Parts: sequence; structure tokens; C-alpha cells
Amino acid sequence: VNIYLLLIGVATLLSMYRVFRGPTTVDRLVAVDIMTTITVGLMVLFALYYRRIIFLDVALVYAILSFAGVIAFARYLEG
Amino acid sequence: SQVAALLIALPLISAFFVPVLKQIGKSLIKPFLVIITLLQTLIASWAFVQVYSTGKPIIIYAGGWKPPIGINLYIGHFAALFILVIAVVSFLMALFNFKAVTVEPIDKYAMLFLLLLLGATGMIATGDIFNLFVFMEITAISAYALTAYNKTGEAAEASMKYIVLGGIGSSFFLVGVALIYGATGTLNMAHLAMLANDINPTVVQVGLALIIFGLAVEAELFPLNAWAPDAYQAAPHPITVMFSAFVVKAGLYAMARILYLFKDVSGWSSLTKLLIAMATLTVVFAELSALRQKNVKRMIAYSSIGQVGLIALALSLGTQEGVSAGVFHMLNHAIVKTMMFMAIGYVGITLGGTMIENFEGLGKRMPLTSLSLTIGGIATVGVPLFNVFWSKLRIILAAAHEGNLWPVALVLFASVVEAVYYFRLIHTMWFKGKSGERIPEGAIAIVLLLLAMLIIVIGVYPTPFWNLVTKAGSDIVEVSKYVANVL
Amino acid sequence: MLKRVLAILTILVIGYWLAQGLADVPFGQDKMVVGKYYLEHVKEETGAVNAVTAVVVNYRGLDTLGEVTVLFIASTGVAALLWKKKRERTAKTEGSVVLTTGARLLFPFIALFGMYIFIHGHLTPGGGFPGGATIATAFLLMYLAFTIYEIPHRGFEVTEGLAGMGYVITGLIGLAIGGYFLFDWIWQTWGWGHENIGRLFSGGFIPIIYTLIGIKVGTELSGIVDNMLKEE
Amino acid sequence: CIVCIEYIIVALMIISAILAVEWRDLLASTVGMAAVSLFASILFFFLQAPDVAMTEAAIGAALSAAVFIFAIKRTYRYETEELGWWVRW
Amino acid sequence: ISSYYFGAISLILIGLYAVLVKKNLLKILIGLSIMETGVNLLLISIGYVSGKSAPILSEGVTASNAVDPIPQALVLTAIVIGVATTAMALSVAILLYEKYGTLNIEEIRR
Amino acid sequence: LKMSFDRLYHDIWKAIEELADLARSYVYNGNIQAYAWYLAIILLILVAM
Repeated sequence: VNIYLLLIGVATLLSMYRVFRGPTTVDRLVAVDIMTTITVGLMVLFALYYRRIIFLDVALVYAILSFAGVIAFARYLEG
Repeated sequence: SQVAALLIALPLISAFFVPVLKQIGKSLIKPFLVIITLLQTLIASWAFVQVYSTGKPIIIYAGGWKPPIGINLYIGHFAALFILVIAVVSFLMALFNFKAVTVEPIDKYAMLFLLLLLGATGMIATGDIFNLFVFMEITAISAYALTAYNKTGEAAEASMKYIVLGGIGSSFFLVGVALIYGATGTLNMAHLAMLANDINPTVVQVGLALIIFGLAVEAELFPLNAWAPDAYQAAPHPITVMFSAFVVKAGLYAMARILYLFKDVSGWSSLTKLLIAMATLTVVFAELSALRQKNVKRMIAYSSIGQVGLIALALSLGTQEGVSAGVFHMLNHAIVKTMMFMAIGYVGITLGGTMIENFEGLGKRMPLTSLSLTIGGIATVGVPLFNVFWSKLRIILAAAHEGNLWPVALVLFASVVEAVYYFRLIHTMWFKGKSGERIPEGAIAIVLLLLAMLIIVIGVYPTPFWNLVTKAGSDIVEVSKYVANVL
Repeated sequence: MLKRVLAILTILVIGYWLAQGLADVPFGQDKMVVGKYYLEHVKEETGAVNAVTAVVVNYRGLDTLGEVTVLFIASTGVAALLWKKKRERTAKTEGSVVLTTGARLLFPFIALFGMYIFIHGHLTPGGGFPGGATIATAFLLMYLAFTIYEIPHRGFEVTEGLAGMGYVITGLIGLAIGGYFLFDWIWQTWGWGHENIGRLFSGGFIPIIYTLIGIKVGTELSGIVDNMLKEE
Repeated sequence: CIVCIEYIIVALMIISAILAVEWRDLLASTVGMAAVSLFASILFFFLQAPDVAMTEAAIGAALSAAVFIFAIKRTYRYETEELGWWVRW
Repeated sequence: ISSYYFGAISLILIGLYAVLVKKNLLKILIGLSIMETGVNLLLISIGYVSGKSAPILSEGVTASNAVDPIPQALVLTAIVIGVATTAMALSVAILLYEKYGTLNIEEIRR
Repeated sequence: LKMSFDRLYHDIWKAIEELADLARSYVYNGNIQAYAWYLAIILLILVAM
């Protein structure tokens, strides 16, 4: 209930290396798109931590609004 | 009575009914704006004669929840007067813009104008600091969208600096709201002023300084002004009035409201000693940057900033003999600056543009619209028995007991400079003409002139109008009769 | 190097000034001087067991109204700033076919779910605005995965103004008695009211105002991205 | 833990704030803006207010970041800071 | 100081820093949006009581144990304030490159 | 008669009038970041209390 939280924090700051460095224009984009799903899996995890039934109601809404963003970021790159 | 709560709801329902009738035709679009602002003058006049009937304001509730847990619209003796004057100025704008702005898509301009009227009657009726912020952002985005509405490059950039500066000021204002709430925990100004004497002396200083700061940015003094003599230069001609008449007064009142809501704490005296200094720094710079000015719309745009700076000069000096006379400038300069941007607007729509070269020669060429600019430019220095003379005398005598002779010799210095760039303008339109083109314009030859006869009657009879601002100063002078008339 | 370092100095003294000004309380309990009344009187005075949906539409009742005023003014402002009577797409540069069919079938999957957000401001958090913004997201998915997808404008902004009117007509027919007075749960005006307290009979007045405001803000951002994706 | 992941999220928001304005590529600036909306939504949720978290999720993730690159579409993509004969003049 | 106070004031700090020193116009709008994001982050982080926590349940969780019901209503408008102001300013950012020829604040001469 | 006062007052007014052209171009720029710097300066004065 507690150890997983620090593991996900380790995961997200370990994914920070791709958005700080990385010379291309789209490695930052693959950095943010994976950063949303790990934090969605974080947002489901805190429903166990605070024992609340309503905290899953934000997680699926954020599971939409990553996907629209990463289509929109990767549509001007093609047209 | 809450029956007079239609100062916000009626502009709201009509601004949500105008995109409903935008596809039903083209005819009754622009005449839908005139009948509603006439109804706005009616609902304003109801509140106006009901406020000055008794000695009690209408505590327009936000439902079945008594303050401070809800929103109160303290429509005081101040508020009914200013809602009345903005109703009559907006009705003067609606019968003006019917045949002067049709170059561009007026299909959606009507709702933008009426939402500015909504932000008007919201800003000078607000009781919550949250509602204060929300109505100010309504007026702000109204101005973002409406100073940009010409799409000509020089007008496109004219909004840009204002949208980024009003964005940073609204940001700072929310930080100040978060800090005043962070000490107290309350929001309504009735429960705020009775509490803000011993909340924390080191927390209320930064919060009050940033609140006065972020509320100043949408208004104008010295740093956060130069978008305004860029907005009047590049906008539709009717909204240059409604900005220069209204939006400066709501910002300067709500700044001078909330400043006189915390008049017990330490560090407040240095805040009003800054606000004096910045108001004096803006009566000099604005009214002296118009001296070597070429564009005549800019030559009045700089003048409108210099008149609001001396409103700020007496709105935060003391408590009396000048706050109740500072309102005597706000309800008076709106009328004379309604006259200015009428005549500039009618020149720019009849001849074309606002350059002096196409402004020169209006003595014989133009009718008494040029006399309206004459009798308006006479009344900013206030030379004859006129109304700005009475009001500026009240403001200069206000700067006697506290903050004297340096915050006089700059505002009163500017009226020497403002004496120059008007009679370098009235001379080159009456006695340089050499061009007899009749060009008849008898559609405002009566309406602007009945306005021009409204400044000639207040010029000889101030005491039927100066008795109003004595009882209309009672909303800003104190806190105790304000609070006890809420709770 | 002069401008950046000097800005870092002044912004460090700004941040230090705010941090010294943030010495009110280290995240303590003693904050609610009026805020306890919002919590202890929310289950019986409005009906919505939600805390935030009762304070912002009933208690601070003129603040979601200024909010929809701000969003409607953003729509009419962007529409006034971009107006050319031609309104064509860019080059449309198709690109993929698991994208068009991908957002095709997924478009009613967000249309079902965005409505679920604004109908439920009772046990679920939020209100009308996340549901309306993800309805606009569904509009954007069909707008950024097709070659035209021009929803007809004549007949589009009509329902936006109709939904804002539907807010204000609850204020104006709410003026049949007093300021707001909810018109719906405390007097049997059109139907019943106050059945139990949980999701039975939709609480009080707060759901239908969120359907109407969610419909308004749902057609809000979709119109903005519509008239901003139009070239000559 | 309790406070360590909070310090991780807040320093990640700061390092995605500083690097949101250091870049010249504006599509990369939209990436940095979207990551700031990410960490703001996570911090809203971790500070236990889910209403603002899901509203800022539906606003800042693909209606503020995906409206901005939507505006740089028919505009610049670089800073365009420029070698040259008549340059930096 | 707590991490929320410093992080919300440093987001406002970086949003303020991206208005002064930066020269491209859309970078300035990025600073405006970042600063509004940090502002509403501070607006939430005023009332956390460090403890009892369920703002919206009121069924499984007892009352008088929720967090700060005042600023959650202050932030529900003040976020979409920012996206409406940004959507308004982006139109001007499009018009300034359409009518003029560039988007740098030292080159836009009327 | 070589030291008139008609010349001196025209000198002092032309100095004020060219200062009027001076303050017009200095404070009122097209640089947006100049007004941002003005806002940061007056905010710095509010820091100084």
C-alpha cells in the first residue's frame, strides 16, 4: 500500500532523462506520453491509499486526455 | 428589494439571446442593442430613484443565504449613480454605433458590447472579492476581444500587449486574494474589514500590496498604462468611449474601495504614499506625451489617462473632502470624454482616418460637431464656469491636508501642459480651414449637443449635483455604517 | 548575461518576499472562519452531498455565471478575431487510416462518458466543466481525424446561447420568489423535490443546471477550435 | 513514503517549468506545457481535491496544450535566431 | 517551508521569468499559461488542514472532516479563466503573423 | 538689450516640449517586455515596502 508509491516516483524521475536531454524533436513527445500512463497507474494506486471510491473518477478522465493531446502533438508533424 | 437585481441578469439574457437571433436574419441585430440598453436605463433609473429615496442601499442577495456566507450586491449610493451613468452612456453608444461601425462583422459585436455592460454593472456592484475578480476578468476579456476587433496589424498588436499585461495582473490579483484568504479565511468585505485589524501585520501587507497591484494593471497608472493609449488609438470608435468612460472608473473605484476597506493596518500608509506618487507620475507623463502628438485620437487618448490619474490622486489621500469629491470627477469626466470620442469618431467615419492633415479645417467645413469638440476641449483644463473646473478645484483643494504641494505641483503642472495641446488643436480646426465643403451630418447635430448642453447646466448648477456625492461618498469614506448596513 | 542574471536576482527577492509573506500557518487546521458553515450546512440546505457543486452554483451563485460569461466571451472573441467568409481547411494531408477509423468509433465512447461527468455532480467530483471540456475533446477527435468535419454553424451556436439562457431562465423564473431559491426542491413548482439525499431523485436543483451548463461549455471549445482551424 | 514522492513531483514540476522556457522549439514548449499540466494534475490529486484535478486534466492536457500547438500550426516553429552578412542588425 | 508553497510560488516565478527575458511571442504566452497554472496551484494549496480528507463523499466519510470547501470553488473558475484568456490571446498571436511578417517583440513596428 | 527674456522663456518651453518628445519615446515603447520590466520594477518596490 506504501512501497509501490515510492517505486512509481522512482519510475517517473527516471523517465525525466528523456525530456531533459534527447536531441530530436519527438523524444520529448515520447517522454510525456509515457509519463501520463505511469501517473494514471499512480492515480489508481492512491484510491487504495486514501480508501476513497471517488478517486478512480479522475483516473479514467486523465486516461482520455493524454491520448487526445498526443494525437494533436503528432498531427501537425504530418499535417 | 431583489426585484432590482436585473442590472446583471437583463444584459446577460439579452447577450445570450443575440446569438439566437443572429441566424434569424440581418435586420434586427443592431436594433436589438438599442432597445435593451434603453431597458438598462430603465432598470438603472429604478435603482437610482430607490437608492436616493431612503438612506439604505439595496442589499441584493445571491439567494436565501445571508452574508457573509453568500454573495451580497451592496448597491450603495455610489453604485446606483454609476450604474445610471453607464446605462445612459451605453445608450448614447447604441444610438451612435448603428451607422458608424458597419465595416466589420457586427454579427457578433453586439454580444461583446453587452457583455462589457454586464462587467460594468457587475464591477460597481460587487461585494465578494471573488466576484470582484470574476467581473473584472469579464471586463478584461471583453477588452481583449474588442480592442483587437479591427484586424489591421496596428490594431492587432494593440490588443497583444494588453492581453499579456492583463494576464499577468489578474494572476497577481489571484495571489493576493489567496493571501488575504490565507490569513483571515473569509471573503466577503463585510466580514473582512471587521476582521482585518489583527489578522497578521506581516501577511496583510503583501496581500494588500499585491491586490492593489493586480487590480491596478487592468486600470492605468504609470507602468501598466501604455496599452491604453494604444487601445483608444486602435479600436472601433464606440468602444473607445465605453473604455475611456467606463473601464477606468470601475478599476479606480474598486481599487479605492478595497483600499478603504483595510484602513487600520500598518504598512497601508506606505501603500497610499506609493499610490499618490504613481498617480502623480501618471498625470505628468500621460498629459505631457500628448504635446508632440500627431494622431488626434492619440491626442485625446493621452488626455483621458491624465484625467483618471488625478482621480486616483484624491481617491486615496485621506478620508473626506476629496473622496466624495473624487467621485465628483468620475461622474463628470465620463460625460466630457463621451464628447471627445464622439467628435473624433465622427471625423474618422465621415472624412476618413484621424490624422491632423485630414482633421484640419473643420470650422466652416463641419457643423457644430466641431463646436462639441471645442466645448469639450475647453472643459478639461476647466476654464469657464464649467464642471471640470469645479471638480479639479475640488481635487486640488483635496490635496492640502495630507500629501501637499508636491502632489499638487505635478497634476496642476499637467493642466498647464494640457492647456497647450488643446489650443494647438482648436486653432487648427477653426481658424486655419480654407475649405468650404458643407458635408451635412445632421444625425448627431442634436444628440451630441443635448449632451453638450448637459455640461452647461452642471457648470452653472453644481449644488443640485454636489449634494448627491455627499451622500454618495458614504460608501467609501467609512467602514462602520457600511458594515452595519450589511449585517 | 545582464538581463537573465538581473531578472534572477529580482525574481529571487520576489520569491523570498512571498515566502516570508507565506508565514501564516504551516498547513494547519485553523483556517475556516466562515468555511465551517459551508461544510456543516451542505447536506440539508442544498441537497447535493458534494461540497464544491453546492458552494459555487448555489452559495457563490454569481460566479459560475461569470464563468460562462467568460467562456462565451472567449467564443465570440475568437469568432470576431477570425472572420473571412471562406473558412477552408489547411491542406488536410490525410496521413493514416487507423486514425480516422480510430477516432470514428471512439467518438461516441467519449460522447457517452462526457455526459456522465456533468450529470453526476452528486457523488462524483467535478461539475459541468470537465464533462463539457471532454465533450469538446470528442469534438476535437472527430475534428483532427477527418478531412473536413464542419459541424453546421448556423444551428450550432444557437444551442450554446440556449443553454446559457437555460441557466439564466432558472435565475429569472427563480425570481418568482427571492434571489435564487433553487425553484426545484423546496417548492413543488414543476415536480417534486427532496426525496432522500443520495442519488435518489437527483438530489435537489444542482443536476439539471449542470446538464445545461455542461451543454453550454460543451459547445464552447468546439466552436473555438472550429473557427481557428479555418484558412483562406 | 509520504513526503518524498511529494518532493519528487514538485521538483519534477519545477524542472519541467524551467525547461519549458529554455527551449527554442515551440512544439517542445507545448510538450513542456503538457508536462506541467501533468504534474499540476497529479499535485491537485495528491493535495486531495479531485474536482480540480479532473477539470485541469480535461483543460490543461489537451485543451490548453493541444490548442497551443494548434496555433503554432500556421505560425512559426522555431525562435528563428540566426553566420551571415547583414545579420543581427 | 512546505513543498507545495515553494512549488506553487516557483511555478509563478518561472511564469513571471518567461515574460521578462524571452523574446518570441509564443514563449511569452507559454509563460502566461504556466503562471496561471502555478496561481491556481497556490489557490488550492492554502487550505490543506494536514489530516482529515474527503472533500466530496459525505456518505462513507463523516462530515466536518473535508478539506477547504472555499478555495475549490475559487479554482473551478480561475482555471478556465486561464484557458479562455489563452484562447483569446492565441487569436492575436495568429493575426500578428498574418498581418505583419514576424513574431518577435523587437521587430513588430507599427 | 542683448539679454532679453522673450528668448529665455521660449528656450525653457522648447526644452519642456522636447522633453515631451523624450518621455513619449522612452516610457511608451513597442517593446512588450519593457512594460513587463516596468511591472517587475514596481513589484520590486512593493517588496521594498
